[PDB]
Amino acid sequence: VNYPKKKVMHCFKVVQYKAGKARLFARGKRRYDRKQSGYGGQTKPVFHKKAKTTKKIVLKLQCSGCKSIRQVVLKRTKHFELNDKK
Amino acid sequence: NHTNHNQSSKNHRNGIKGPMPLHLHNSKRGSWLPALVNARRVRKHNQKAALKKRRERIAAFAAKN
Amino acid sequence: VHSYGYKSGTRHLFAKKFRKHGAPSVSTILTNIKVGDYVDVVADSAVREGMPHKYYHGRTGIVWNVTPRGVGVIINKPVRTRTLRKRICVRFEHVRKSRCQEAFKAKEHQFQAYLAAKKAGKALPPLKKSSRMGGIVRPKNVEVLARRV
Amino acid sequence: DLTGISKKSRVIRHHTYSTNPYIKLLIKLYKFLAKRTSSGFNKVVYQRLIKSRSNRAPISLSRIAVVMKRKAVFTAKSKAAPIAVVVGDVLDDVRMARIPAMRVCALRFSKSARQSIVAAGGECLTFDQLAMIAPTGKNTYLLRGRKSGRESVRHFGASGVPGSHSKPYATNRGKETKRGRRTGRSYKRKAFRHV
Amino acid sequence: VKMNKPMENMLRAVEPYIAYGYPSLATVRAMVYKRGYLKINGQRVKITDNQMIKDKYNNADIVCAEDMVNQIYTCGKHFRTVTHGMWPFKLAPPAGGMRQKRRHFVEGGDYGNRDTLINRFLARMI
RNA sequence: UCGAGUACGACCAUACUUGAGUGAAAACACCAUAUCCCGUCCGAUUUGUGAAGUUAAGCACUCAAGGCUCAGUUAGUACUGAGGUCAGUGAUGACUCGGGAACCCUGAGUGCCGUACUC
RNA sequence: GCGGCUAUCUGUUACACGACAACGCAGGUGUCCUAAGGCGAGCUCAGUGGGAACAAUCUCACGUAGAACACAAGCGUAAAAGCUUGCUUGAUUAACGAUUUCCAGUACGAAUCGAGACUGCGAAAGCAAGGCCAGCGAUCCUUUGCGAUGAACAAAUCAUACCAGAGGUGUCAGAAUAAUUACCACAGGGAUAACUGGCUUGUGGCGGCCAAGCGAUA
RNA sequence: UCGAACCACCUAGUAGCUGGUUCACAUCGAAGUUUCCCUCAGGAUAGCUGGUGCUAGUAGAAGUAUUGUGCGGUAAAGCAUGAUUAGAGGUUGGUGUUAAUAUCGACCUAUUCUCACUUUAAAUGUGCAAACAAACCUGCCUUAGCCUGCAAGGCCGGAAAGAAAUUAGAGGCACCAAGUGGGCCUUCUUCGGUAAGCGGAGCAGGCGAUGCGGAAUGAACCGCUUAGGGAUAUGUGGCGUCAAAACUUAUGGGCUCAUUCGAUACGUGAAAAGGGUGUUGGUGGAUAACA
RNA sequence: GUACUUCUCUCGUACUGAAAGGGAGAUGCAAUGCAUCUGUGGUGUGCACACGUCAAAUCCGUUUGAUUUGCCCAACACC
Ligand SMILES: [Mg+2]
Ligand SMILES: [Mg+2]
Ligand SMILES: [Mg+2]
Ligand SMILES: [Mg+2]
Ligand SMILES: [Mg+2]
Ligand SMILES: [Mg+2]
Ligand SMILES: [Mg+2]
Ligand SMILES: [Mg+2]
Ligand SMILES: [Mg+2]
Ligand SMILES: [Mg+2]
Ligand SMILES: [Mg+2]
Ligand SMILES: [Mg+2]
Ligand SMILES: [Mg+2]
Ligand SMILES: [Mg+2]
Ligand SMILES: [Mg+2]
Ligand SMILES: [Mg+2]
Repeated sequence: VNYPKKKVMHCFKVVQYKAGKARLFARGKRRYDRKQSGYGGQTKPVFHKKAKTTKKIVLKLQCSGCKSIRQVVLKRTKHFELNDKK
Repeated sequence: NHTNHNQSSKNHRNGIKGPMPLHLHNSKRGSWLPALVNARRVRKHNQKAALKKRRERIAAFAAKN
Repeated sequence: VHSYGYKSGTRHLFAKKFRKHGAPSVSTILTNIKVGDYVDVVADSAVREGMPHKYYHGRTGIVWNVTPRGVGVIINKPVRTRTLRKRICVRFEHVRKSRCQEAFKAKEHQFQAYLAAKKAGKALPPLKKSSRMGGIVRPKNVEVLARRV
Repeated sequence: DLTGISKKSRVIRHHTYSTNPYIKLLIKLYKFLAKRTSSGFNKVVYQRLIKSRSNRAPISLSRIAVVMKRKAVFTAKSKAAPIAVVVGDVLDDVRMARIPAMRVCALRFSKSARQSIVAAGGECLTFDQLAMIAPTGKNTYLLRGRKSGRESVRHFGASGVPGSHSKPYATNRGKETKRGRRTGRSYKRKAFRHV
Repeated sequence: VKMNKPMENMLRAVEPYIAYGYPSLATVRAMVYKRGYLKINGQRVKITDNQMIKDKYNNADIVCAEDMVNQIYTCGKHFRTVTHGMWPFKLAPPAGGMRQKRRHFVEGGDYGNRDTLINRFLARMI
């Protein structure tokens, strides 16, 4: 699918949310560092079977007015470009 | 094994209870607001009237008794 | 149980009738509904935006809600051992003002107006006559019957 | 002889499962009266005695005062003060400071409800003492007392069904307010639904 | 039972089970006198005296037993009252027997409508 | 000036569409024109603007066919709910107690009304 | 056992309300679109019947959809819902309020009626909170957005919390997964095969009348 | 004792699996279905059911009709979307011919044949409503709607009665808790299969869970459904003996001889055409002569 | 074992929020103030009310007003 680089808003810069930092010191990973530490098995399950190949698109409508990023979420599209209507 | 047999006779043992009448759960709620926001304010006045109508009663029923 | 969508097994049900297609009436747009009257929820196609589920098609019931362009209708649904007063939300074109009471709307309108005429009224104009009794009937053509082959 | 009439039989509670020897006296008193009289009261006050202990809900003096004030506002203003009969038992009410001089007839009274009456100016009766005053129960205002709001009746329900403001059976009050009772935990028990 | 339009269709639908007809005067009181029971206070109380009748019906018109008959023999004005005030007539199986019970009265069996021939059928049952 | 005339319509073919006939006043209609808003690649369409004119189309009125509507059949037929220790054949067939068609063909007729104006 | 389908969609099954099953039949789905969304206007499609330097297209007829509508199919639509153009982002926030379908009347998913903004397209009435109806995902965790706590106090980070989303569980109401056993063991099962008893009468093999004629029959 | 010894212990290991589970009577009394589950030998959830109830309850009653009033597209029907196609002969291709000719397809026609797609086209169904506020004569208040009053909502008093049958075997909820979640047969119809005592369904009835009476015999069929007895009378089925009943009916009308007659349904089906020059019946058509 | 027991704890009379935290009487005048008792309507025992009604006689079955207890439904207020 295509999507415009610019959307006018009356209530604007598009970034296509792609986060995933995966911090250390996250409470669920500190637990994990503690919980899967040492002996025992791989002490937690892990998604092995296949997946939904197509991924849903969060889209962050960051207003050019300084602050307060919005987030819209599109549908599941394989190819996503911000070509903006050539 | 889908059967649907004996089911219509199970639904008619304890009976297929009739529906509740309209004076049951007639909550005009989730309906169209500009109606119920007016059918609200008119209930407030009609309650100030219901309270007021009992005020003269007792006071008429006192002196006139 | 491969398909059970919101519009399943409904070819002939939502299909318009023969030689009567297209836009809805101007009567059905100029109807007048209140909270309380009865309506036949006859889902017509050719509007395709606001049709109820199949089940609520031959069904008639109170209007508990009249939004700007959606009539809210309660409908009795015999689920398994009890009936639910379902609360459907459809548009006006899927709705008729249900006759289902003209049977006594028009009865007690003239029935009382003559019971009053029979009780007090002004006078008692004689009404419909008796139906089933005897009679020395005079025939007008004799006949018999044996066979025709 | 096909009937279908198999389940139309209602459970009426013919007798009492109480073993209190002072209520089997009131019951024999109010079988005599409830049977060999044309009293509508005595009929009604008899089924309420043989009734159980959870079904004879107590009325507080507050409830008795207010409803006896709603009677005494429309009377001859000098006719008589009817007797507030409750077939449960009367409990004091620290939310009612001033109590009128009202006659009450209960199977029981709190020690603080009997003194609150007698201090007020009224006299609390019994049922062997009301069979002497209006045994037919003329001028008696019969009362139940609220049995809703009882903690038993507000667990009745499912509490996970839309439109079910019942209380789940949970010792830990901060145990079950998570997923299923939150709008942001993939579904929130719909607080309203037309039934 | 009356033979209104609503009623006689309730007979149409259950004819394999019922066997009806039109009762002679002689068979209406034979029912009421030999087999007539009333609904006194929810009980099947035999009609032993006219005093049992007026206490049960009370309806200013129904005094004696030949009076219940005239309310039943004609469609009457008190017919939903005289009949509903009575218990269904628990009867004996007809002496001499029934020809069949599975086939209509016109096809050699015996059920459905037998116009005025149910007297020859109730006589053997009263 | 009287029936209808336009424009608004409600039922939506009895109203449709065919070959014509018919149009007496008005009134629609085509009609004149790019002198403006206008947008037409086009004065076609529409949209500025009026009357040399014309019933040529259009349109309503007439007959007069498919189709459509009403009925007479078709037909108590097909089919059907119920009932047989019915009959055979495991083919439906009749019966009894009821419901009861359709296509067809012979017909009937081929719109109706409702608000304002105008005469 | 391989083989193939559990989550879903249309027709059919399916019996004139609804419901209704089969490794039941036929097909589709896990997408694709900044337009294939929205709106207004203009127009009328498939086909055909004839016509013009070039030679298709401009011609006008007649054209109830025989086309188109992102796709499966079915409904549906003709001064459109299709075609062309215009101007646009309502495909957004939605205080989400209610409801429908599945239903246990629980989710979810998809829909329907709304309300509040802010809006777009329209002269306007109205139309639009996607492209109708298949196209999708819980707890925990990670993650971003959004603007109270860390409990002796104070400050800044850091973490957490509330809130709304995303990363996903296709076994699709969501364990983190390869064999082989004839050396096998156990619990049981005729719920279930080989076996055995039947049943199935078409297969495989036997027979009848009638023979174009073969040779009307030796 | 060995595809992991033996002893003791954890250990009374776990078992959705198998077996068993101890008195009586009384009162009632089912289910094999819904959805969800690494679920399909099990659970959970509804339904079914019991107990305890609460409550003003001839009503907010009904597996029923009537009356109106909607709905539908199956049966039958009929062949436009399709057919399916050859039979009568005549624009478009190739071709066998001597601008003259066909030839088969496409077509062209009047048709035709018999089918799924067609139509408010059934029966059976099903949704609703039907008497004390559903109509009136009135009057409130905020007026939301729309430019005082209509209409609207929440109300209301004055007034209202019936000249939709029946049962009217009492309505309404509520709580607690089992068991069941392997059904099978059958009627009607009907999907799949060569077929079935087959698999999958819809409807109702059953059996299960249930005897009794009789179809010799049978879970299911036919009657009837069930406290302990007596009598009277029937049901289904019968009346020659077994075997109660025509002690072999005063039986009446015909039929029937059968070298395996025939004789109670559903048992499974008993016998399929075919003929005759056979015994009894009926219709078409001669002679007034059959041999 | 029985008898006694201040003290405390426990459950609950108050709920809610993730948390900091907060925290429910009604009516009239007001948009906080002052007297400071069911909160509203509806369905609604019993009794008192008058209302007549075959009613042996007159006490009760009929009923209509009053208050309506419990209960339920609707929508106020308040936390
Ligand atoms: Mg409380
Ligand atoms: Mg017999
Ligand atoms: Mg599509
Ligand atoms: Mg398509
Ligand atoms: Mg649209
Ligand atoms: Mg669903
Ligand atoms: Mg949702
Ligand atoms: Mg979608
Ligand atoms: Mg749209
Ligand atoms: Mg057919
Ligand atoms: Mg019904
Ligand atoms: Mg039996
Ligand atoms: Mg036998
Ligand atoms: Mg005997
Ligand atoms: Mg003989
Ligand atoms: Mg009241």
